[PDB]
Amino acid sequence: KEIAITHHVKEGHEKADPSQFELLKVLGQGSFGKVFLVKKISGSDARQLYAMKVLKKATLKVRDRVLVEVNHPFIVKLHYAFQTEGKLYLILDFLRGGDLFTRLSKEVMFTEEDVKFYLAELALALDHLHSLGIIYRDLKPENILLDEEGHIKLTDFGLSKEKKAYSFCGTVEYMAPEVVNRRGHTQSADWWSFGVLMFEMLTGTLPFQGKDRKETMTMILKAKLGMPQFLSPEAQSLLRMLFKRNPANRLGAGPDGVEEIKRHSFFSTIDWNKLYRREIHPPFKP
Ligand SMILES: C[C@@H]1O[C@@H](Oc2c(-c3ccc(O)c(O)c3)oc3cc(O)cc(O)c3c2=O)[C@H](O)[C@H](O)[C@H]1O
Ligand SMILES: [Mg+2]
Repeated sequence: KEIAITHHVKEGHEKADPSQFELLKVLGQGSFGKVFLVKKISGSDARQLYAMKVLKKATLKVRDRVLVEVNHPFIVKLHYAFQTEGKLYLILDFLRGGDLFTRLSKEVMFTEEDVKFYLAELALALDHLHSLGIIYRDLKPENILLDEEGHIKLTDFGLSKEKKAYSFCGTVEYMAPEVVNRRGHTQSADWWSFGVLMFEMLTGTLPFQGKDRKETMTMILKAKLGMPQFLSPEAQSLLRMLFKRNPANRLGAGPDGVEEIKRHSFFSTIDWNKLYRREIHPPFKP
């Protein structure tokens, strides 16, 4: 019922305040609502243009991550997040004409061909965040945006809808077993969530889902997955390899990380260089 934003800050982070920004424009951006276009006044990113959101009733959680940063084609970043007079200010990559991946998934039926495109961009994005020291934990469709051209933009910040408060409050359906049991986890937990995203894109349903959180948790830990037989052998194989309960056995967990996924037969048709250059067209345009 309330928005919680999670900001994964870098080591050299420079705290910001309202005074460090010049207001340029006020835009109405559909799903994004009222967006201020602002210009950074000082610091290393002086003169950079950003989107600013001002949230009336939101909580902010700031976390540490595990070179000057450059843009990645498939990520939007939260640059600054600060609270002033009961308000939360978010300074974000400007994403004009952007929209929600969830809006798309509700409107379309994804085929395996469609999903290969979206998951390939998402894999590049997720691996990049890992290289930056960000572990997602409960990567989910709410984290996935689309630019005006229809390409994936994964948010580098957490966003959820949140009795006692918790430092981490994730959506259980997307959580790996080792995350559910709070025994310790790594970037490999995110490849499980990646598999959950893939499963949901392909079937319109979640692979582990009970009546309550408690039941869903037990299913994630112990439930055998009923693999939909309409899926190709390649799709089936990828999902089985992502849904290994022991993270050590999970695809993407070895030293080569995301390469294990890029080399999987499910993605055999993807040219990863062309993809990164944004030279492959999306299945759906917003
Ligand atoms: C923090 C979010 O800001 C606004 O949406 C934006 C989002 C966003 C992200 C995840 C979601 O699940 C979602 O529903 C929206 O992301 C943005 C990213 C940017 O780089 C720039 C933006 O202006 C927004 C941007 O304006 C919306 O007002 C949304 O209600 C609010 O929760
Ligand atoms: Mg800040």
